Amino acid sequence: KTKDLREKSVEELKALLDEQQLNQFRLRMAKATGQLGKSHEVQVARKTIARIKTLLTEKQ
Amino acid sequence: MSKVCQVTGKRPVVGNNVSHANNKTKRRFEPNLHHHRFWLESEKRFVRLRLTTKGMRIIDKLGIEKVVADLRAQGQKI
Amino acid sequence: AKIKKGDQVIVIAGKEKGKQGTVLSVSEDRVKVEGLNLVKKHQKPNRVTGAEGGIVTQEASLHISNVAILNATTQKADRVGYQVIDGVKTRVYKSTGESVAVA
Amino acid sequence: MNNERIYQVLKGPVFSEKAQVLGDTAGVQVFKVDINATKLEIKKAVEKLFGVEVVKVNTTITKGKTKRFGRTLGRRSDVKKAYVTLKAGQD
Amino acid sequence: MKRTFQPSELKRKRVHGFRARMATKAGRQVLARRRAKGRHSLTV
RNA sequence: UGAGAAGCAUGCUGGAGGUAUCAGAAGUGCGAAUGCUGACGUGAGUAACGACAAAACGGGUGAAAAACCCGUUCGCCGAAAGACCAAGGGUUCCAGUCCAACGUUAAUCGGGGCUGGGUGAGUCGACCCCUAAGGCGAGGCCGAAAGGCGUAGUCGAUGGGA
RNA sequence: GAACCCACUGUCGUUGAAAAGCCAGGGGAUGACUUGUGGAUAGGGGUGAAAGGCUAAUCAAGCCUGGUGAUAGCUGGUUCU
RNA sequence: CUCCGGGGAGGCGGCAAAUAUCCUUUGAUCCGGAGAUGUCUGAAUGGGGGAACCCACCUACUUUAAGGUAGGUAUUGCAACAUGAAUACAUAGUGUUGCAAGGCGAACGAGGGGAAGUGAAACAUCUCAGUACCCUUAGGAAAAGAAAUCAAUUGAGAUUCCCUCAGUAGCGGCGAGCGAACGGGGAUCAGCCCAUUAAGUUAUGUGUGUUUUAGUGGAACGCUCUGGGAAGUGCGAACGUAGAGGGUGAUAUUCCCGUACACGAAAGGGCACACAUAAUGAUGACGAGUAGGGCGAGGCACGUGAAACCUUGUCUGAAUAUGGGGGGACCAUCCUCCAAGGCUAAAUACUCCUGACUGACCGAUAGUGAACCAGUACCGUGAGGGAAAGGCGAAAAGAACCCCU
Ligand SMILES: NCCC[C@H](N)CC(=O)NCCC[C@H](N)CC(=O)NCCC[C@H](N)CC(=O)N[C@@H]1[C@H](O)[C@@H](OC(N)=O)[C@@H](CO)O[C@H]1NC1=N[C@@H]2C(=O)NC[C@@H](O)[C@H]2N1
Repeated sequence: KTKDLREKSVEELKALLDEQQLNQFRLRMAKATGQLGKSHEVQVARKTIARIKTLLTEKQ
Repeated sequence: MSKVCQVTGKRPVVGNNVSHANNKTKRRFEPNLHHHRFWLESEKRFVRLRLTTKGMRIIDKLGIEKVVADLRAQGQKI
Repeated sequence: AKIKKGDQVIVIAGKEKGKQGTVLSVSEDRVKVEGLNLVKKHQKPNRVTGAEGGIVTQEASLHISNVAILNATTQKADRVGYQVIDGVKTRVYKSTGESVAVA
Repeated sequence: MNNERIYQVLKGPVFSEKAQVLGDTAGVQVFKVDINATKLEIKKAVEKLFGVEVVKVNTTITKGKTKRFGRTLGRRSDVKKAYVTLKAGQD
Repeated sequence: MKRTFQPSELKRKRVHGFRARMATKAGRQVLARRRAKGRHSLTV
């Protein structure tokens, strides 16, 4: 999804990063409680945060 | 920070004591070092140097100002 | 040469020599062919998942050098070469030169 | 105290008899937290991400166990636990 | 009866510790030898 | 079979290498060196089972109970064989489960194996402020080099500070 | 005269419970006393109310690594026909 | 994690199977190049400290509470600027900014110090030996180097390395031992300057050539017998610029990976040559406290010897081209060179590491201490010492189920 990410602005990317970090926390809590059956969700959130930070470094 | 002549660079050197039975033991030869104050007229002050008597003879032959300039050129604080 | 998952091969070495079938998987230099090289596995019951055990028959892998691609036209073992027909690399039978039938 | 650190402070709830009794009787939440988290950070994270009021936080660190598995020895990491007391009846 | 080893962690570290070894050139040579030999633990 | 170091044939085991002849090169031959490494004997089912404070019975569980649990008796310590702190150790703490090895016997028991829990501080201690002995030490003095000593300082509790 | 610090006598122990002890007696016990913590002195050196004592179960010259495969007119051993 | 290139059907690293969620022809896993991120300790550099910890200060932005983000704050040396005592001018001292250095690591190089065991059948001169070891400091090499050199028909012609000369001439309690040179044959070859200043070297940029970091294609075998299995037997066939090697159920040129050969690069790196600009060479202009001498030592194969020559701790001390040094005491004559100022490639020394290939080298008590989770377990306060331990089967097809316990 890096091609879709690259078509956005720095300010949009920072909001996306905040949303993804909150979502990662929620996924971690759900897994810890045991309500989550899909761990690829947390893997995708982790990789998405990494991609957003890479794109921010590239764009700034 | 050593026994080194500021003018000539002389320093202790190693050698042997040789007895009448030709036993050899290590020794050192030390330079005739001492401190001496020299009037520097261009700078209106005494400069204190650690030097040998041979360095004193060199200063006698060449003048204090030339020797001081040479030491400064070699990079000494005089 | 190359042998892929969907191909139709014939066994040229081992106890299954002469038999033919469709390959199920390729991994490293071992290949599994449907219905060939069967072993009997004595399976103990799996306590957590129930699954009362028994003697089951499954396939065992053969070395890839022991199978040959089957030529549909001649029903004979053949070798695989490469040719750039038009602008794409394709597999071809060495004996005849025609392209390899797709699964 | 920024959002990135707030989202990292808390790790998960603790499931045990002591934690369950504390929650059922005294209204206390037991959390696993970052080894470097402070009491102020834990309080801010809890109030932000759960919308409750915190009166005080108690923390404790349990050193990891060294155990032999197979022929090789190993050690588990240290765990820090937070006992978060909530105001009146909440959560 | 009293034996020779009477442990004290502070004395152990101040006599044989990393900074004690680094404080002198001979201690640094000790560290170099242990690194060259490949010791898993350099100091006490 | 030959005078010998040895050779040849073949039964059984074993499951993939071996090698004529003639030359060529040697980590080329072991019984001893109180030789070196590993394995196994004799002594011999012999000595010993680690404070001479001491045990007895009923019931339980268990494949099995002198040693575990419950109960009823007996005995020993009580300026320590009781209760704490520092140092030192590091999970030995608690619960469930197991008994091969560990426990100088057996063990259902354990400081043993496995699994899961457990250490909550403004007031206790440390950290922190302060310094002793002593250590290090900008410049500095001294020394072939490495280095020695030392000023201003800076550390250092076994002591002072809610 | 207890604690505490010592070690004069005897039995036992000597492949010990212990590479210096137990037991029964014994000496000092407000002093040149005993003791915790942390420091200083390093090998022909230190320290010693002095025994060549002690300096990590090692002391008429500690331990470790190098010179080093020291040298040994001495002892032992030296392999099939 | 991103981009560029390769590749084309599987993949989510190993012990280590299974399991789930899954990813992937809208091109995954994987391979090469270039970027992004990169906690704490450690030269460790904001202060401290028992390494991986404790405590800070100053700017700018941000927040309302008790915080966050980014940057700066070590020492020494040099340069510039500012400030500034005794003390009048100054100097010392102080501060800021900029630049540089420190630490680690095989061997080889250069320099500063420097043993004893041993041999002499004892031992002191001597030997061991400028060895072991300690210390300082470079480079891809270093050092040396262009005659104040040898030679002795008046000839050679800068350094360095190899073979001879030769165990010769000599030195030596004339013992034990130490041990040249001249000349000849080779390797490599190269000279250039002292103030308008050379050869050369180092940087940056440009151009050209080559090399290197992924990869693609790559020939040709059937029947029969034994056998669990054929690559082995028997009978015929094909390729070869490919019969190197490895694997496949026993021994394969023709089954697989490969081999000979022919191709291949977005992007990056190395080297060589040519120009451009810097900078260096290069504080030095023919060499005075120098040559020589007295005293004490050291180096020369050369131990004070008939002892020349080189270095100097101490005391002295010229002439200066009608001049000076050497030719092994010394004198005369002849011959030869020009010290007291510099730079310079190759032939030479080595292997921590990278790629390819090789062995009348070892095959688990061998070969590295270590084929295996080894500098580990274990021992020691510490420096330090230091092991043992490889093999089911082609494939787990690793023994469902029954019986004793
Ligand atoms: N920091 C140092 C302090 C120095 C101090 N001031 C002492 C001093 O000033 N000078 C010391 C001498 C230094 C010299 N280099 C030593 C030397 O060269 N010896 C030579 C030894 C030769 C040989 N190996 C043994 C030998 O034959 N020996 C003899 C003799 O046995 C000895 O008698 C003793 N020995 O008992 C002495 C008579 O007494 O004569 C010796 N023979 C000789 N002696 C003379 C001499 O020296 N020169 C001139 C000539 O005459 C020499 N021949």
